[PDB]
Amino acid sequence: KSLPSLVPLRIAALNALAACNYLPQSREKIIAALFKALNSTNSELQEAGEACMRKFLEGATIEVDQIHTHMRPLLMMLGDYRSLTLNVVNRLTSVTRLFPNSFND
Repeated sequence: KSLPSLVPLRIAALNALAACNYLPQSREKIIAALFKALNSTNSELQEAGEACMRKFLEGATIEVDQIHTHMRPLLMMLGDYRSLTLNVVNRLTSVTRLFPNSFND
């Protein structure tokens, strides 16, 4: 209740989640949590949100299905131009910078 921002606590939690890559059974969940943070509207969380995902991928791997399912909301607002914004475009470039093969022509 006394945290000015509460962001620093969230940031470090992802890193603890990311370091848990070596456990396979956990991957099904921590992957989902990372992606939700990866899409977090908070830009500072977004920056570390994708950075932690990179650390997780070093000790694990990600397929198209999880990307497609997790990033599904991102593809929803792709119909209308005005849906994109300062951070949404940042999220788009952030997601493609890793596992780039997800997106195509």
